[PDB]
Amino acid sequence: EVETFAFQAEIAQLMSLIINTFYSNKEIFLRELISNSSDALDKIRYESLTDPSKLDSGKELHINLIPNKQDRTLTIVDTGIGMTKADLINNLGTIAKSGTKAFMEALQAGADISMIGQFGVGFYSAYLVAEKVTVITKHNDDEQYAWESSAGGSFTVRTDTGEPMGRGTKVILHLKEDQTEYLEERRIKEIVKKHSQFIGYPITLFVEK
Ligand SMILES: NC(=O)c1ccc2c(c1)CCCO2
Repeated sequence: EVETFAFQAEIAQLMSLIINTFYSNKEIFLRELISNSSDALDKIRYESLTDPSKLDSGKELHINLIPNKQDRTLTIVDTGIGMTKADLINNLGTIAKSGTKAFMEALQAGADISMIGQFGVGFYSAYLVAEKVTVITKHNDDEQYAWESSAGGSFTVRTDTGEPMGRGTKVILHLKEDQTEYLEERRIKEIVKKHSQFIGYPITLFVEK
């Protein structure tokens, strides 16, 4: 059973801007997703200090980067706090509305797209390089869900029947045809070293084949 939702108009406008604006420095998408993963890992780690059972779904706190040239996907996996169905449908878009407005005014005042993370909407930088984004997520308090959007104003949510994750978030970037450089090991290593060198969780870059 697949549910289809409309983005809020302001979020649809942000995604169109990200997709349509000429902006060569696309590699910052990875910094934003890794930073999002680090934030999610901070949250479950802090919650586990007063409720150790919150780690019954997985003790390991890490980030995995998985390229797949056959599928042309780059997957960012973390074992963070995960995301509820209400997060996917309502809560994140509510917070994103005010950050999008602030980001919009900042851009007209001279800011650039690489500053997107300062406004809490860095996730949408994924559409700098991805024609479609699939998000698999599991929060301790909810079921495992699959969120998906190719932009165009709508997204879907379904219960995920795939491999159980235990806890966390998997962001699957279906890359645009001219953005396959982000499947190369040397390119990903360069970006992580440049932008994410002090993340306080192990980042493992998987090797292809
Ligand atoms: N607004 C945000 O910062 C955000 C983050 C993650 C995320 C979404 C939105 C949409 C659902 C899938 O995952």
